[PDB]
Amino acid sequence: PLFSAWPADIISDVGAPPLQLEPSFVATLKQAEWGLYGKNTRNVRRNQVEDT
Amino acid sequence: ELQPWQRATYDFFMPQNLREDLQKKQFATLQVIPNSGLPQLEHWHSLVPLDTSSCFGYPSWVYKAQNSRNGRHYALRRLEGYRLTNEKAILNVMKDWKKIKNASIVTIHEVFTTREFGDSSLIFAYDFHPLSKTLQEHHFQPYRPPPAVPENTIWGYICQIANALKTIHSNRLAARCLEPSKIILTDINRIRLSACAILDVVQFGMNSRSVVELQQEDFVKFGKLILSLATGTLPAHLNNIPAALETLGNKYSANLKSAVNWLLDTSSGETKTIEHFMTGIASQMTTFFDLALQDNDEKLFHLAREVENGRIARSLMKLLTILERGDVPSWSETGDRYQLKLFRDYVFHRVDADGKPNLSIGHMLTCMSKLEAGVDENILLTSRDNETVFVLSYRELRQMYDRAFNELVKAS
Amino acid sequence: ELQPWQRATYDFFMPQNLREDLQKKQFATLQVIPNSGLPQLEHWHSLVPLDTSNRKNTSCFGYPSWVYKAQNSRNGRHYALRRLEGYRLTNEKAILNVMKDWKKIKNASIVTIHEVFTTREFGDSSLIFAYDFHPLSKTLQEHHFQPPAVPENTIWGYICQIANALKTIHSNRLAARCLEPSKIILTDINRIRLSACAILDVVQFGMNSRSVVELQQEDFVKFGKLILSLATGTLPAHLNNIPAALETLGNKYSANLKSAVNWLLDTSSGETKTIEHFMTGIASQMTTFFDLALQDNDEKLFHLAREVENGRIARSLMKLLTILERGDRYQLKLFRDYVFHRVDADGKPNLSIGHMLTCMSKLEAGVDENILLTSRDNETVFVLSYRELRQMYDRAFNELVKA
Ligand SMILES: Nc1ncnc2c1ncn2[C@@H]1O[C@H](COP(=O)(O)OP(=O)(O)OP(=O)(O)O)[C@@H](O)[C@H]1O
Ligand SMILES: Nc1ncnc2c1ncn2[C@@H]1O[C@H](COP(=O)(O)OP(=O)(O)OP(=O)(O)O)[C@@H](O)[C@H]1O
Ligand SMILES: [Mg+2]
Ligand SMILES: [Mg+2]
Repeated sequence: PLFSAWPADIISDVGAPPLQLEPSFVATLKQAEWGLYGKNTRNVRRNQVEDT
Repeated sequence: ELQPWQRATYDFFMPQNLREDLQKKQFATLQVIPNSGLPQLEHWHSLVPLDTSSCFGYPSWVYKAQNSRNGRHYALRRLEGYRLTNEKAILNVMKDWKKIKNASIVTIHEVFTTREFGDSSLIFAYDFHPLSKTLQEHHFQPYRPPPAVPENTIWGYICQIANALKTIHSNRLAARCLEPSKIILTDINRIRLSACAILDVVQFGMNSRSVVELQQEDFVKFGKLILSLATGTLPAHLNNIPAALETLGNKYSANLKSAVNWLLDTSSGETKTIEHFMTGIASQMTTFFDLALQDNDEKLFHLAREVENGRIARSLMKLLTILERGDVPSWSETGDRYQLKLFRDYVFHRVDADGKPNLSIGHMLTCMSKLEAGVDENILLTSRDNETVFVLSYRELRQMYDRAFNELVKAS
Repeated sequence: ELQPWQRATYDFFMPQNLREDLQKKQFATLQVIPNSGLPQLEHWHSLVPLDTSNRKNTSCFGYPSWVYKAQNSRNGRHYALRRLEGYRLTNEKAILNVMKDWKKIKNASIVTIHEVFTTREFGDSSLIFAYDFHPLSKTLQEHHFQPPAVPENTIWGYICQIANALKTIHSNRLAARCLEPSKIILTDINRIRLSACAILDVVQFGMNSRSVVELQQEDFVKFGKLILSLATGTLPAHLNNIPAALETLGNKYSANLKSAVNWLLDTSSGETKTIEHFMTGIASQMTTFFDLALQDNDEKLFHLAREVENGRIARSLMKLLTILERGDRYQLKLFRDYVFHRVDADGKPNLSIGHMLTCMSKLEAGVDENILLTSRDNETVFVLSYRELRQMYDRAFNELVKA
């Protein structure tokens, strides 16, 4: 078994549009010159799969 | 059973068949024998025999060999027991055929005599085409009888040979060998004349026929080759040309019968020219021009994806080099790098709603591609604590990623 | 003078710099615009304009037209969307009948047309044609008429490809209606594709009463004018004096080219012109360009063979990243440090790519060769074979898979 071997039967999604966030939520974030940061309010597991 | 938006793991990668064909050919090229009795010629080494088991006047062998100047692999055809009597036989022919560069002719690089095999031998150095098989091996090898060559395949053959004859005849030469055994399939439907220079050398100064006469005979041989393929009969077995022509007339279009007949017909008062023959097959030629370009596009598609796999690979290496170093102190966990760690978690440490880990290769490739490109798309990176979140564009991330790496380069 | 086409160098379809070209086209495909005003359509998103200059021009279609790179949401692929602005489709039969004809068409010299649909999502009535996307394409107009003599060979190459398009189009009882320089795109070196095929068929669906054969005769004249424009450097609209342009061509180029162009322009012969007859007259050129296409095939295959292992290398690095630092494991961490966190005697970081490749290759293979993994503080050390290491990583991965 080569190390490069990955399981064949794993499915990915490719069509989805980019993440759109609720404008209310973006207000929560505190702008910095490189981006936005703030407190996570949403009920999503860390790095969870998002269905756009 | 798969939705158009969903991909299996390997769909992101090169299809298995193509991968395997390339790997097999890579293997055939690299094959060596560490201690054969076979000699090294001054510029050629690692000779490897290719003969599984006619056209020339001598017993012949074919070896894969590696040139010592450039490290490339070539095919060396050896004629056994050939004695140098006139150097012009070797030199003039080599000078002429070294000019020839054509997709449908196996290129000749060199012609030379050698004593290194323990006899006098004549060697022709050719492009090497791994895992090639001759048309004879492919169409006439029994068991069961071999299947009917489709007409489309035959027009493909005719066009590729016409291409060869156009270049050969324009340089005031003749393709002298047009046997199935001396034409090779280097790929699906891709044929190449493989024995071109040889007849010129062996018959040098003994032949009394003109260039134009040899050129006329090329057309007859061309016809007999097609006739052999159409009816499944070896050229040696072609005793009755008209009977073969009628068989062809029953199995194939009138257009094909007409093409073959023009090639065989020596009775007209007309000098046959490759120009006139091409004029008669313009439609077929246009079709094959199209298919060649389409195949180019297909190869380019896969090439573009594998070059991008390479870029991704180099990027993943840069990532591993940057993240989680033993280290200023904590450099890896602070500043720019901290977001990069969070990015890595976003790309490679995904989880389902159920908390189950997600191993979708599609997400990983796309993210690394977008990072490399510096896309103007925003993503949400969450702290390990899960209290804090960051919103960044891939463009911003690339700036950070490049800076982190350049710092390491500076440290040198 | 068969010499101009007989002369053409073997690299005629080969890019000057394949590495840079691929990289540029890769970047162009992923480009998006942070704050375009552009809408998302039901099956389309990430629209990106390709029109260099935002000017309303309606020359071939009679309406302002825009081109967007967009990404289809049904399949994850990128397409080129031609939008006719302010166009209201009045007959739905137009799309169905025209598409029935053109969906069959697959040709190396024609940009494939996939779909035609109306939309109000741009804030007006708009008609959208979805095409294959060809990154960093430029029109013959942009390329040859944007302020030197086009070489005869380039011209014969164009002629052979356009003849290729016309063979397929006419055989399917259709007509290329748009043969303007602005509607032929260079998708690669000396490689042209008709980019507007379905559109006139739809826009004029009820109105045009000319026969199929009639529209085809006009293809030849338009074809002739394209060649004449390129030969003499004057745009087709300015081509007021055809005989005067022909003599110019006759002075700068071979008699064969003048002859071919003349046949294309001649409506006086009383003969119905056929693409079959035209191909017959340029058979020699076609054979040359067939050879050149095949040589490029060999060039591409060469590079493909050299790049074939990249996927394998990439997936290996990915598993490493997938397994480590999620939150035996210690040896694994040390291996990564051994491969990627090398340091010089001076303590300075070593970035030798060779070390990384050799190590990942040996890991991949599970070689028996033993290595020494030490914490930087020398207190703890391990002596392991790559075979043992691969066993460890794979066990970790299989744990992850179980889910
Ligand atoms: N330029 C080349 N590159 C790679 N392989 C080649 C090349 N030329 C010939 N070969 C291979 O060498 C093998 C032997 O070819 P050769 O023509 O000598 O044998 P043959 O045709 O079987 O002999 P006979 O004519 O007696 O039947 C073939 O399988 C062929 O594919
Ligand atoms: N299938 C395609 N894939 C990628 N780019 C394309 C495609 N078709 C056209 N383009 C590009 O879109 C740009 C705009 O083309 P288009 O023909 O709409 O405008 P134009 O020719 O510059 O002006 P006009 O609309 O007046 O003719 C061109 O640079 C062209 O290369
Ligand atoms: Mg042999
Ligand atoms: Mg436009």
